[PDB]
Amino acid sequence: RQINTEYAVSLLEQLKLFYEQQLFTDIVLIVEGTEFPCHKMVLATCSSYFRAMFMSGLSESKQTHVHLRNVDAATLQIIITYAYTGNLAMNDSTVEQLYETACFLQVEDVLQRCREYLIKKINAENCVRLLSFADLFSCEELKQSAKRMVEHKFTAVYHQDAFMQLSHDLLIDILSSDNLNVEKEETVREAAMLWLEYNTESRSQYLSSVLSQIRIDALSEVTQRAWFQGLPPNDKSVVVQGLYKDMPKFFKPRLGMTKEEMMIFIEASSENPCSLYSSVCYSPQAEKVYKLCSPPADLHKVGTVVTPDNDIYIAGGQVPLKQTAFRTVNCFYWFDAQQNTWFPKTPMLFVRIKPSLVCCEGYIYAIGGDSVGGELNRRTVERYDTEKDEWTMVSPLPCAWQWSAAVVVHDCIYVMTLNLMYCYFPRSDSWVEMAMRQTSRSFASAAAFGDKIFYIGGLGSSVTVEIYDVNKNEWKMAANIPAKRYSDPCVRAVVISNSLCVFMRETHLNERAKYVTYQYDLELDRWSLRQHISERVLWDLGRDFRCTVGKLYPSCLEESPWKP
Amino acid sequence: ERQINTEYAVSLLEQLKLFYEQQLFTDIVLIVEGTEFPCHKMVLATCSSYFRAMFMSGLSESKQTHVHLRNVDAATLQIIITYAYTGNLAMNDSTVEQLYETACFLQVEDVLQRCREYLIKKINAENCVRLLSFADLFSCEELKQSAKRMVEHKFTAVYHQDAFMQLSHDLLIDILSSDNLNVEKEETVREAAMLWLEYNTESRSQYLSSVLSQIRIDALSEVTQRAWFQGLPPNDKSVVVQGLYKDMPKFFKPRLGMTKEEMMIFIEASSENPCSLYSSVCYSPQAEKVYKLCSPPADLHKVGTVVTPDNDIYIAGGQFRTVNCFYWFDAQQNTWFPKTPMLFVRIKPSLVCCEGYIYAIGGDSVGGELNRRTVERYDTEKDEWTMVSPLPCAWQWSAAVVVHDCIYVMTLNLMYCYFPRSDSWVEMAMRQTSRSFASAAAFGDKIFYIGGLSVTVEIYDVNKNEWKMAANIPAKRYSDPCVRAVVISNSLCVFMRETHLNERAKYVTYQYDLELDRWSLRQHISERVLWDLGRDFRCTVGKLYPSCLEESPWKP
Amino acid sequence: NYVVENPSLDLEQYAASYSGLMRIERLQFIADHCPTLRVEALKMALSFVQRTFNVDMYEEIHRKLSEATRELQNAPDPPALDTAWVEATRKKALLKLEKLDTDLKNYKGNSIKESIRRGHDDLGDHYLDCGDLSNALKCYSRARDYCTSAKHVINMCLNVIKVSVYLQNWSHVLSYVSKAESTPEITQAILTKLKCAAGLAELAARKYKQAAKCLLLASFDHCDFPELLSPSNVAIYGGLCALATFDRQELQRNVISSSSFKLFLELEPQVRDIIFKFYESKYASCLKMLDEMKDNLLLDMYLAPHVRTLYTQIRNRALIQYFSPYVSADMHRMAAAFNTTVAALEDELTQLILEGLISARVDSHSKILYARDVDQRSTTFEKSLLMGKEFQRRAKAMMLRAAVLRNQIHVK
Repeated sequence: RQINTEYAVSLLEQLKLFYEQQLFTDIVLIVEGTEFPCHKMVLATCSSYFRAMFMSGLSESKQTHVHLRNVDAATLQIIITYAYTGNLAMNDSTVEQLYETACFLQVEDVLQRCREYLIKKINAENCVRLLSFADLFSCEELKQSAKRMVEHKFTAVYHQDAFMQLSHDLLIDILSSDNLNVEKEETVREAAMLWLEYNTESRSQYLSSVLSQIRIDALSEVTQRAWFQGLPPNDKSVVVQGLYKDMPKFFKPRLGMTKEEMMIFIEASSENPCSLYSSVCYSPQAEKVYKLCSPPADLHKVGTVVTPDNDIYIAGGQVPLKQTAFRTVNCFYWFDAQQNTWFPKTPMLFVRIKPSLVCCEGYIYAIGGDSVGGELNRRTVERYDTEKDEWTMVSPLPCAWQWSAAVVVHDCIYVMTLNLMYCYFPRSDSWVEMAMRQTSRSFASAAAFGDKIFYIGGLGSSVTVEIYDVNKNEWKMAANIPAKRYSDPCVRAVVISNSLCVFMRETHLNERAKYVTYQYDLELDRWSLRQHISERVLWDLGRDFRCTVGKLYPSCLEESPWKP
Repeated sequence: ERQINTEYAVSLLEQLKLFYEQQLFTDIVLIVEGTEFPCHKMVLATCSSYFRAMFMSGLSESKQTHVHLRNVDAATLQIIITYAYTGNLAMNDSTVEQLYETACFLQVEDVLQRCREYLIKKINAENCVRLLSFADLFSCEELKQSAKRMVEHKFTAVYHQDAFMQLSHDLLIDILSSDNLNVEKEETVREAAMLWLEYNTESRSQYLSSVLSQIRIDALSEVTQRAWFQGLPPNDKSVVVQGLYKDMPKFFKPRLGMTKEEMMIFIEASSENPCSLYSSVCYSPQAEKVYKLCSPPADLHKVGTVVTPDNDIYIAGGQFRTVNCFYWFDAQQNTWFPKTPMLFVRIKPSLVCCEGYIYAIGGDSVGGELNRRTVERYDTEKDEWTMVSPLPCAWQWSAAVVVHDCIYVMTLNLMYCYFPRSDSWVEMAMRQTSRSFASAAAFGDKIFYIGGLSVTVEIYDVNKNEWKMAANIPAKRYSDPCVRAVVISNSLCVFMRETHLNERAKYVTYQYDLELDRWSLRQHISERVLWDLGRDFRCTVGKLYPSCLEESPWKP
Repeated sequence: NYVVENPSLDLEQYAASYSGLMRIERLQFIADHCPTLRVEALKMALSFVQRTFNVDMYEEIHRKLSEATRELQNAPDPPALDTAWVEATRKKALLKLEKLDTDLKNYKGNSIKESIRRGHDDLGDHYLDCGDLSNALKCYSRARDYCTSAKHVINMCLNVIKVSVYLQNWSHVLSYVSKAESTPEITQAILTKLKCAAGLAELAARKYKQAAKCLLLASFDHCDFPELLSPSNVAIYGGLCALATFDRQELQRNVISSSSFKLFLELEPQVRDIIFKFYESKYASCLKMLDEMKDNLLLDMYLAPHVRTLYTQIRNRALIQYFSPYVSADMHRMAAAFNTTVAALEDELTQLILEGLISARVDSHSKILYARDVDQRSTTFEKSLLMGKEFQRRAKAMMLRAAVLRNQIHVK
């Protein structure tokens, strides 16, 4: 059964005219002295409370005047206009009271809308606040999303003031969870200690429970006499209690200490011919190849960046339009390090193909990437805000470059092309001319190690290496990588284990590709054989694959089943 | 202003409808001869622009939970309420009058506009006078004028409908005094007025003194007074005195309906301005003048023509995208009012009128049908398309005519007669010559298939069921004549144009005799008034009004 | 990979014989594969695609026609799409489509299986006219769910076949042909239509024997079948497949017994004459008329690669049948039985001997082709001796294998 939409919108707009022109008002909402002349039945179309207020037979049913309390005038007015005309102007501030009043009036649709907005809005500075809000109001889906995101960014920050004012059950659920992301198990210990010492003896009864969730490796060492110092005087029911209490609860390592420096690969050669490409990863320590989730909607021709906070982002790319068929989309995604899935984020303003994603000062910079515009400013460089979840344009690059790479050194953006280089100064939003290379090479990658830029390879590629020093502002040659002759090595500049290594795949004539990595000696200017990748674990990846530095959990990921 | 309705306006509509149908939150209920209608106050005034005073004016109505609204039908008010709640009108063809009455009892511009458009589009054959009186009762000026013209034409056509008797005095005066009467004689309106006046008593005799003076004085000195002598109430003296005064004065002038000159409607002529491709013109056999007509779509071409016995012009199909649209030519407004489109997009359809029904035979329906040989007819009364028995054999560039209330279609060599009463095709005689790209004319009880590829004259008789030759049209050699056979002035004649090499086209019509088998020279169309027409032009016979149409300017 | 140059194609008749999306596809193929005539073909294609409210393929054809017109403006040294078409067509199509959708979904609230199936079939037809293949497939599937009668099943099968022909999902076409044939107890001739659909689907799937057998059963009483394939092309397809696959006796039996391919060859006298010359050993005229039919049907919707393979098979079979009645045939006379030269015929004969099924020897001295008739005994004794030598050799090998196992011999 379909519905006519023309008279539908005519209905809705004439209803709007009646809301603005006060005519059919038998019931009025009296809120803090503010008159709200409205209907009982549009309030029906919105809310599921007034059915108790009107269709009941109570004193309020007959009362043509109702004194609605514990509500806000602005929230009530916006809910009323949401019922009457259909414009839910949701900002970034009044969503809290909007959800409060939606739960008050039990309005399902606006509840879902604001829940979706809060799911989109979850970030660092409001993670604990939103988790407390979802604990106050039962919002289980938002509660779980909070719990996860809060766990991550709280283990990251653990310094927000809203953490001190939290319920005991929420803290027990957070600390006892196996999803915490911490390099050590001592930071959660001191976080719990400072939470307990934040208040008076009201935390004493919760101390017998918070320690029951932490491992016993810290329940006999230091931070036991510190509580004794803070113990209430002459209390002999706690010191002796804790003396003989830490026998049970099965000491076990957490999951956050399972991050290893791994080489994340994208757009690898798909094992099954049914799919175009796939994503894999190499383990320099485990010597295995763990599989990764496919790019969102098989997003090909994308770029990767990993922030110092160890977060993976994807920008740009093209999707095959619904034989050659591909359309470029400016969608943006974020990778979940535990759930093994790509969470969508705020898309860009312009579509990109192979964009150079660089992180600096918490901002994600996408330089170039074959924009759709092609106007006089054919660079379309734009940064991303990780706290406001929005994109802001930056100073354009003076010269248009193609197939370029960019790195970050000394809090500055260093984008490199065939022969030119320009440094971006984020504090003043300007570009300054840099040193000029003496060799014309392209289709290469660079890795930022310390205060130097290492442009490895260029044109297949070659073994040419030009080292640039930021403090010296000069390009100098060091050596050439010793590789087998009559081959086409695929060089990949990368930084791992506080050293400059290379991921070079070489292919001989009438032979399969061979994987081997080398360690470049910074002081000796020589590439040393660090490890040889056996072909029994790693298969062919292709040519348009990218590599990046990052840490991943082997427990959450699964080993890729594939024959050697 | 931002008024986004993506996936929300429908959702809020659904909330409205769901919480109405559950009898939720109710505060007002309409009592309609005992029927209760609990509904929104706001929806009540959103539809009805009257309710906005029924629950805002500071009268006792505002503080009243139960309001007893009368003089409204329960079904009409319920359909109005559900049309307010879901947006679907779903108006039928029977309850339009009461629905419009109830909508006017609210005086808005939504449902009222919808029903006005529906009523304007639904004046098919009979309800014209009824809805004209309806619009006289409820002010519907646009529909009032449309019904005025339509009632003029159709009442002049039938002038025996019973609904015409019950009409107001002012409406009757407006109808009869207008110069838009589609009557070829001045006595039919006189007898219509006589039968209208003799229908009732003294109350109508009061209106007699005002309606008798609206007719031309030629009919007021006639036997009318002799009939009034036996029909006048006794002891009436001043009535005769005032009747005698209506002979000399009041501007006796000729009417407009007597100008039904039998003319020829042509389509796809050689346009004068190069910006236009084709044009529709007309020719006057008696006035020897060339008139023009407005193109119905103004951009679409390759249309087919048909003329009903009531002298009506219809256009269907055409392309270059093919559109199944339908149009009808106005005999006075010189415009084209569209009608119900066909279900299939035809290329050059052949429309045939029989038993008051329009039959479209062939003309590239879809071409990709399971049975390519199909036909489809039209209903001039119900205004709908009804599928009928399909064609026997697939034919192209065919012609179809109607003889003795039977459908006859002609192709290269085969002919089939369609029996409308049983909806079946029956085998007919086979032609000895295979000729196509030609048309046929239905003159009397004989079919005259002229031309084909030439000058082939093959006469067929329904009563005899045989094909025979008569003669060859006298035409100059080294030429390709374009034959056009049509009935003129109850006499079979032809309209042919000859074209040679490095020579100009000449237009000439000849008078053909049945027993002489010769095309006598009737009239030669001079090039000083008519210019070149083209190759894909069509010819048909019909009556037109010189005043409504305009002469086509062209240098001799 | 394709596209050749050839004049004398009759655009008007080939366009008028087909109708529907099939006509659009065939006109597009003719325009794309036949240069020096792409102009008029594209003009007619755009004229007909504008009919029945097409959207995307209309854009593609308009762009192609604009490119062709621009090309015409430079050689003897682009039309407007009338974007108002977009507005009017989109408005009308949306209005009627939403009205039909409302009607169908209201009928879904009334719960009638036959009504739902008919409404979904109408929606599929409307989507096909609009240029929506997947939408039409979904509508016809929701119709296939609500079937009630055998005629409903037949209509569902026909609709699915028609859609999957455009989608080139010929597997669905074959499955639905099998469903419509085997189920209902295998004047109204529906089996003829089903056999025509099966034959065309098989030919599109590079099948020649079964396709020919299916086409042979098609009766000419079907006449009108323009949504899928014209009768003239059906006759051409059947004749070519029969010539390529059916040998002489099979050819004669099938053509004569069918009694509908007699009429089909009457429509296409060239194929009839070619088959008759094939039977009567007139392969020179047969193959020259075959080359004529080549240049004539090299730009056909679903023929070109298939017909190239068919012609290769036809010439091979012609050579095989020609040499068969001879034990010592002069290669001069065999070359004179065609327009080919002596060297080309010799190369073709050598290739046939290498492949087989000609069993011949080429006496290139006098250029005489001698058939090979070897005595069975001489071959039998030779291969029997080879078998015995192989048996002894395998006897040694197995005898050797017992040594390493009885004495436990292996790599440590």
